[PDB]
Amino acid sequence: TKQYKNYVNGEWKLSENEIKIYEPASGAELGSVPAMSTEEVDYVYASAKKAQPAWRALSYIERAAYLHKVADILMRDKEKIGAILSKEVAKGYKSAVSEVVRTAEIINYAAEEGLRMEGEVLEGGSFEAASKKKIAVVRREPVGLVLAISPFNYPVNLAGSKIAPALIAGNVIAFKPPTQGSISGLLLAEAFAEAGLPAGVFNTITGRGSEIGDYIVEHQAVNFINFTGSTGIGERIGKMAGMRPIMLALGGKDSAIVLEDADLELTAKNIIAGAFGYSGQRCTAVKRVLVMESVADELVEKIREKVLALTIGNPEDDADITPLIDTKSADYVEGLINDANDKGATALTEIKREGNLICPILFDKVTTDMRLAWEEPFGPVLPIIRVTSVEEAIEISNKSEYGLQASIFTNDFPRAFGIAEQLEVGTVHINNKTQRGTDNFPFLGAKKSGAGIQGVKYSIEAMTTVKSVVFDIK
Amino acid sequence: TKQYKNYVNGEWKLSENEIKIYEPASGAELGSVPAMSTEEVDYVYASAKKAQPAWRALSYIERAAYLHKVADILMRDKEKIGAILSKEVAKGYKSAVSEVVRTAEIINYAAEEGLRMEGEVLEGGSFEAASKKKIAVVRREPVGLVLAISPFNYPVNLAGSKIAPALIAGNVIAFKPPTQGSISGLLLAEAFAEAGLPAGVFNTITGRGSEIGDYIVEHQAVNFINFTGSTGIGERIGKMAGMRPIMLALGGKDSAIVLEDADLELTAKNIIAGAFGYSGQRCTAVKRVLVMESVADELVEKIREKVLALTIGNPEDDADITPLIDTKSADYVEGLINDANDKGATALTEIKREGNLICPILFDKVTTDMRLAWEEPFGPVLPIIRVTSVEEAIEISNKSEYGLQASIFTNDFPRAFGIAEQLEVGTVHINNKTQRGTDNFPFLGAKKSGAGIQGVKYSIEAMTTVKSVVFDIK
Amino acid sequence: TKQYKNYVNGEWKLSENEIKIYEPASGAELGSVPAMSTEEVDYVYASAKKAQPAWRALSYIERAAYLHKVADILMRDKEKIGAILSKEVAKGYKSAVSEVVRTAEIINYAAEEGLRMEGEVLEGGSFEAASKKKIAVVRREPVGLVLAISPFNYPVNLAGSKIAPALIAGNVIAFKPPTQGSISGLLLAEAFAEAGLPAGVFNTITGRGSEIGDYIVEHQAVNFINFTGSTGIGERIGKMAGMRPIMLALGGKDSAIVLEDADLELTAKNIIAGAFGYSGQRCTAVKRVLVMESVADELVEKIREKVLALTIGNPEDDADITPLIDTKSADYVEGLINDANDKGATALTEIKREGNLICPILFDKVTTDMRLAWEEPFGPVLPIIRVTSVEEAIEISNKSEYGLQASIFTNDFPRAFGIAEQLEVGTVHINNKTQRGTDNFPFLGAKKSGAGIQGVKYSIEAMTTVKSVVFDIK
Amino acid sequence: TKQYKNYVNGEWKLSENEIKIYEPASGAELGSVPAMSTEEVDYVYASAKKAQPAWRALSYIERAAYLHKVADILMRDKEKIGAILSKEVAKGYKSAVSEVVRTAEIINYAAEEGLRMEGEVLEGGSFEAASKKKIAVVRREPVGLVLAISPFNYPVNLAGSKIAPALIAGNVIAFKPPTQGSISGLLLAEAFAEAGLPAGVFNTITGRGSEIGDYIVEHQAVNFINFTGSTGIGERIGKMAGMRPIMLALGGKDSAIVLEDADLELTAKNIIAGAFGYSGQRCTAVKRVLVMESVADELVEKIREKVLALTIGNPEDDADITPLIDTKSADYVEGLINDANDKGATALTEIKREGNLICPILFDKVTTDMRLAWEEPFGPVLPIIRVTSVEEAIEISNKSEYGLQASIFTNDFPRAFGIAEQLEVGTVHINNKTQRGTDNFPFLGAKKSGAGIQGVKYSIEAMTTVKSVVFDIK
Ligand SMILES: NC(=O)c1ccc[n+]([C@@H]2O[C@H](COP(=O)([O-])OP(=O)(O)OC[C@H]3O[C@@H](n4cnc5c(N)ncnc54)[C@H](OP(=O)(O)O)[C@@H]3O)[C@@H](O)[C@H]2O)c1
Ligand SMILES: NC(=O)c1ccc[n+]([C@@H]2O[C@H](COP(=O)([O-])OP(=O)(O)OC[C@H]3O[C@@H](n4cnc5c(N)ncnc54)[C@H](OP(=O)(O)O)[C@@H]3O)[C@@H](O)[C@H]2O)c1
Ligand SMILES: NC(=O)c1ccc[n+]([C@@H]2O[C@H](COP(=O)([O-])OP(=O)(O)OC[C@H]3O[C@@H](n4cnc5c(N)ncnc54)[C@H](OP(=O)(O)O)[C@@H]3O)[C@@H](O)[C@H]2O)c1
Repeated sequence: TKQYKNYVNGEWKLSENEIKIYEPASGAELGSVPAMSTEEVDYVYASAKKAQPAWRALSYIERAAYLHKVADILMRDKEKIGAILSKEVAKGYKSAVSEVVRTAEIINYAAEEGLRMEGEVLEGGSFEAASKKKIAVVRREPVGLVLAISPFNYPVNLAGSKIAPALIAGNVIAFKPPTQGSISGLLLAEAFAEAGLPAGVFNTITGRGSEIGDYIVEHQAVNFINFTGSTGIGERIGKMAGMRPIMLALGGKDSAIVLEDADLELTAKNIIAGAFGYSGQRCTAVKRVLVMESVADELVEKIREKVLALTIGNPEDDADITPLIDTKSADYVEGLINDANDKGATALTEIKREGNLICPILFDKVTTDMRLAWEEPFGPVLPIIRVTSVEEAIEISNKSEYGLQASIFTNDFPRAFGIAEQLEVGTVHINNKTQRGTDNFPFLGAKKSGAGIQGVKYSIEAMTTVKSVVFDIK
Repeated sequence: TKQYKNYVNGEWKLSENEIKIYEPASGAELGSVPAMSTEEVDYVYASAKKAQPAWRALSYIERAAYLHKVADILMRDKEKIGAILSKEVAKGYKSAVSEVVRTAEIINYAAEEGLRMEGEVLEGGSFEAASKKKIAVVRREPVGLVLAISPFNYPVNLAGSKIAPALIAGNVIAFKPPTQGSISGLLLAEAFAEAGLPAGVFNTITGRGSEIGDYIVEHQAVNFINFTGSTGIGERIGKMAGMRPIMLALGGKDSAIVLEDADLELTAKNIIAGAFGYSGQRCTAVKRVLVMESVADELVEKIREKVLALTIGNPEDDADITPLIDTKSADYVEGLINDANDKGATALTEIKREGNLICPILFDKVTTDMRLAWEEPFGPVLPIIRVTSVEEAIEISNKSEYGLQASIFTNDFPRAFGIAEQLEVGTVHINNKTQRGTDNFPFLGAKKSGAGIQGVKYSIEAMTTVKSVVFDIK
Repeated sequence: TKQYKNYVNGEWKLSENEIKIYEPASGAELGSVPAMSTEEVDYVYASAKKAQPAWRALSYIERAAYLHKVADILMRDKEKIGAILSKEVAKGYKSAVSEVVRTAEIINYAAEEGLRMEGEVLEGGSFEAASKKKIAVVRREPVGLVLAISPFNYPVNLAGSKIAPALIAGNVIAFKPPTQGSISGLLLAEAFAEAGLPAGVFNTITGRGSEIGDYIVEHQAVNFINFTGSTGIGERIGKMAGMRPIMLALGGKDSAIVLEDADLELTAKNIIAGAFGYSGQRCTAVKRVLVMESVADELVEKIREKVLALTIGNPEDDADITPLIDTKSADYVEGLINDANDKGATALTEIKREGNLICPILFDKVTTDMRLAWEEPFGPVLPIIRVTSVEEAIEISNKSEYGLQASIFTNDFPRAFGIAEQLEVGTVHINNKTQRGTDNFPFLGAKKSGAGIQGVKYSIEAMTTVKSVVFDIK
Repeated sequence: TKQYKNYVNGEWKLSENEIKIYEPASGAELGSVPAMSTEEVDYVYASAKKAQPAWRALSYIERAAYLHKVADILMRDKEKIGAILSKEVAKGYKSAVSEVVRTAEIINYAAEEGLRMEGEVLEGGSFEAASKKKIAVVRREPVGLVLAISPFNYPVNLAGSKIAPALIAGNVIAFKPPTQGSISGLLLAEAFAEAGLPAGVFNTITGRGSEIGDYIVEHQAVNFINFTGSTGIGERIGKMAGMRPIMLALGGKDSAIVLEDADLELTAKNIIAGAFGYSGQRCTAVKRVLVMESVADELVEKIREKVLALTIGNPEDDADITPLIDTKSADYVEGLINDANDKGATALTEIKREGNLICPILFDKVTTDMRLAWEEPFGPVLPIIRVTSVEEAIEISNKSEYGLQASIFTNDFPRAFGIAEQLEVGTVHINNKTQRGTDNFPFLGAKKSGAGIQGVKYSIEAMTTVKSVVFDIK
């Protein structure tokens, strides 16, 4: 078996036990990753903690130089990395190479954003006359050791987005990728190893989350937990963090609200791209259409037609719709599909599953009584919900426990802004599908979708604290 | 004669000579103000300069308290002050009490904005590794003595908007109101006298600009010149400032661009209010309408009708259209009117002048060959210029030497934003008339409309410099 | 008994049950406060949640006006409130009126800071060329309902510091004061009632934390938990918060690091004031002195002498040392004293307790083996720990689980700055005692001393999130 | 003769007439640069104005890529460029290569600082209730065409420091190097040509300032003048700019204030390095020592001794002291030396001139009556002025018409900060010589030393304006 190793204190280490990884589309063995023991996790953390002071003592520009080197290596190796990633998570080849390119971009951008971090000088005389000579010189400091946890759908990009902002600020890292995506995670580690960051500054941890997951999070060496994944795990992490800071990006059931004055063709095009990209396996995917009754029939017909042009098949063929991550997930999606259909929603597409490959399906006239109106599928199934007012759309949208992003399609901008203000989400996109992008923009979820604000500069701010030095001028 | 005095080094001083001021509407004598000599100007400046160190030595909170007190005195005396102001500049009574209230508002806002001025800490390590222990502690400092010069149309407001931002930062002020408005100016000075700011911190200068103007500006005591007035004087101030910092708020020929999808009734209403407020004697007034041909006839008709609803008459009666500030001004407006008429423009309203009271006029079919298409009238005359494309509208708009603000009336917001990027102006108002409005918002002009950025925090920033203290941490 | 009521949805409500409050110094009964039931807590939250949308819909300026009005009432009532406060928490009368004045100040500052909150515009083109016309318009929004919990040592100030930053931003409040201080907290509520903030916008909750404590925190209506108090409770709150945002201000064991070149008289004076203020019942008190051996004897002598000049007695008599909050507390302190003494520490002052009034004690030759070297007493006892190097002082300082603040006394500033960087605390005061002081300055603790950054603007930032609206310019 | 060409609208152009350039140290011909006609200047400007809209239309990221490319070429050719720069301005070889490296750094830093420029969203509701739904979306825009003028002492570095901040923001450039330094300036142009910036975006102008100088500055195509040079020329530019924005970095006579508690060795080392670097031809050089009488003799001795260790000779030999830029300059410097000597100052070094190579001279006991007390020499001559108090030092320091920077040598930092606040300079360095670096730090002069703030981000802000888009949310 092709045995991958964790990167720990500047060395590559195998564990006594291993986890075999297979390609979700083909079933072919891809290799194995170590199933670390708690003692091995202890050594990672002790290694990072010992390296943190010297890493922090370096100048910002030196830390940036290291990150830029990592990003360069990723650019050079985008085809190598994308080829494996594509197979590991059944993501289209081109899309996987793209994920790597975006990872380098984020890493470069963080290096440069974090190198310009500035402090502030506050005046005691702003608050009290007797303190007019007292000033506070406030500078950012790292929180310490960051634990970064990435999800299967972007095992590399959503690791980089946490890692680089943490590192530029002087924090050290322990990176835990998802098990299905742990090889891609270790391929990312290679870049950090080749770049030559000092030993202990960047480290990886592998093993089943269901077995070492609580241990890595509960560990007292961890000063900050930065996680992307399911709402269920994220809730547990919230509790295990206790009073430690956290960044959580979790599930979504993003609504796309369509008013009577919408450009229906632009709406359908965006809805299709956002709903079906990566077979619906995105947190920010359009996951429910709240369309005013009067334009529904026309919009639905455009969606239906565009759904039929989606290619279906294998990762290597760059199909729009690839097989889902695993059996469990495809099973859960099919149950949601059956529930909708059994309850009487109107399927505009054929219901078909072959292995873990579910064919894209559109359900019209979905009601609040159907599971599919609420649950995040993470499969290529889209419900259309007909509404009779914008007030109803807002109510249905906000009734969700999720609040990541929303899309509003209309030609009435000032009104779209007024509706945005009422939507319990992080980001509202006007006349475009929802998306995390562009990476400098804030990325956050309301309610059960998240805690903390991401996007580059916000991640850096999240993973630093402040040191105030106060003195009197003579 | 009721003889007003200047506030100088905490005392009220008369001069050897005086200028009699008369009410523009009734011709009635209002009072007289001193006609200062160059030596008296010298004394104002030497007093201010002497007081500056101790005024800067106060805490921000102490300066803010003085400022809030001034604002409170203004609120208490709004009727007293607005009554005289109304008579001094032929401004509607209610509008004049309104100018005083806005002055108190700007003053209070500036006090609280300026008290929260923060500095920054920069890292040597952001730029070079060898300087990682070097930091720069950067704090704002006043420029010193500010010369504030207000125009006739807002003698009190456009004085407070310069003074309060100047003073909160620790600068000292020498305020020169316009001659026609100097009494109002001196009434404002009373508020500062009663608030009890230390002697020399705030002072006034009176005399004819055409005689002491160059002297007060060229004086080497002055560290900053903040002026609102004609483009003509503004240009001379630019040259006489030499390398000293300046704030110039000059004229405008604000265009109101009307697209085919505009809401015509809203457009007309905003156009009427913006073009005719204070008989068009505002820098930010809507001064030319660039309207798409297809909707022109309809929009023209609406404006015509609303023009007839405008009241005409005296200040005490709160008429919309009051007599112009002076003969010269009315004579200049009549010249533009005749040039447009004699060139073929269609006057939809009756051309009539009685004394200095000119009746509101709407001119249609104004071409680029007419003076009125370009020159700022400072009178109740509106030109309508029909275009056949947005591109044409943009070209014409930008062909002006002025560039204060523009209005865009459309229901296509993203396009409005795209257009706003191309307009050579400081502020673009979408579906609203142009306006200095909301004093916290930036206020600036491109090309011949200004230098520097106003609006509260921007004024504060303009009238402060920075003092950087660099040292190495051990 | 005088039976106080809670302010709930615009009404003053009593509960079935009540808790009787007694003066700690005299034992006299002060009155009673309600002991709310879980259903009454539910009513408070349901009322707040209902009032929130309309409170948010107001303009910043309107919410600020409400806040200023509250602070005005507090200034008017400072003696009435300080009188009771003094009795309820055995705080010197002048100190008590002072806390109320500081509260009004914090409230006004927050109103004015919060009203000026600004959003940002981010460019897609900063990150990717293809997104050059995409922009993000990011504005702050409230989190919703904030649960504010104040401690006994500043029941009113540490309530206002949470309340106003919360309300200015558009959040609603549920304030729970400490039981011993609940009357004072309810007196604060009177001001909010008189100010006339809409019903449900501001509400109080009373009851023993040990009984409704978890219930109020765990309630799903609460969107943010802002707490000051013990580290033990803070930890539990962190766990009960799950993934909801929190602000925790907990214990401290602030060290005062004295170098050989220190100004011993200045040092001694600051050490006395910080250590003994309010009988050592402040989170930020100087709690351990880490003095270089060579200057120890001289410094210790100066402290010893100054301790003897402290007044001991009742609240009404503005004594420096008042009786401790309760018996339990004084018993805890006495156990620390006995442990130090039994272990070999040299008490330079007499050990004496009468009721709950403990006389100020100076322990010299304290070792790391003594409980007093580590545990926060919250009583008038100061240990002196002699070190032989700055490095040692840094080690011992950082060895603590607390990290609120630190003092450094030296004439070598650049070195003091270098030491500050290494100290695991929020704020380092150079040549001054530690202090939350100047409320505009950031206030935070590292390690077990806290979570989140307080200080006005920081609290506002903490209790708001962002809403990003993204669109493409055409 | 090696004929250099100007880079204009993407082409390399010769002029009818040329200027021959000779090496200041050897007298050897170096090459010739064009002597442009007013018409050729007109073509540069028309070219840039035409290229501007399309350069602005690019994304920030694309403009940054071009700049980064330019920086890359400069690094690649640092020896080639430094070799000629060294010869052209008689700057030591390594120092010349060092100037090129610093230019690449500044270009890269500006590229990345500029790409992250963000806008602001202001709320009408902060100022007035009625305007609660109105917001201002404020974004930076370029000013248009920037005229950049560099000085002989850093013909390349002080070109790049103006050019890159201008270009990243979307401005176009016309670069006029100094005549003595025009070759190096054209070498810099080569890197912009090789980077492939579109035609007209970056252009050069060569000719004698005394002949086309006023022309290039008065030209109405120029939207901003960014100049580093003599105070004499800078004053004329101030006037010629009229109301157009400017950045002026002029002369300095930086004082190094030495207190009784100074570390005399560190003080002498810094004084020697700052005063004699590049033979005193630096705006930020230490130009006058204001030393407390009691430590004077000891400091003076240290300086005297360190002055003798300075190498004197040719550029190619990397001598500390090289020949001055020209005869006129060395003649001027000699006159200042003679005045000081004739007036009775104590020369601690021999007075010696061979060609234009003046040996480093230290004059003690300099009195306010000597020209050398006040005039900026731009030669290797240093006056020591003895004082009896810090107040006297401050008075003598501020009595100068220059106020670029100051140095304070002391072991009492809080006092140094109090002294800094009083010094009329832009930057005060504590226990270090004055210097423009690090380049992210602000760089500005008070009084006759400058107008505007430089240092990377400040340069970017100076050369951009704001476009405000106001609208009402529905
Ligand atoms: N388009 C037009 O024909 C027209 C006509 C009238 C007004 N306006 C407009 O009026 C607004 C300001 O009006 P304004 O007539 O009060 O402007 P202004 O005559 O330029 O004067 C504004 C201020 O500058 C002072 N001043 C005059 N000469 C000066 C000098 N040499 N040096 C220093 N200060 C000097 C004035 O004092 P004195 O009052 O003592 O002169 C007054 O306080 C601008 O928008 C301008 O467009 C335009
Ligand atoms: N060094 C010590 O051992 C010691 C002793 C006391 C205080 N302190 C310090 O003083 C500060 C805290 O003062 P404090 O004694 O007032 O502390 P505290 O008991 O933790 O309580 C602070 C606030 O939290 C409330 N609370 C108590 N239990 C709660 C629960 N389960 N859930 C939610 N809220 C709950 C309290 O209400 P109730 O009043 O109803 O309980 C009070 O309002 C910190 O420095 C701590 O270090 C230290
Ligand atoms: N006080 C003194 O007597 C003295 C003497 C030497 C140096 N300095 C110091 O020298 C530094 C500047 O060096 P520098 O000698 O290169 O200064 P400078 O002669 O003022 O020239 C700086 C730049 O200005 C250009 N220039 C000259 N006349 C101009 C005009 N009318 N309009 C526009 N641009 C014009 C120059 O081109 P050309 O090269 O073709 O003219 C040059 O690139 C400052 O620190 C200054 O204080 C002072």
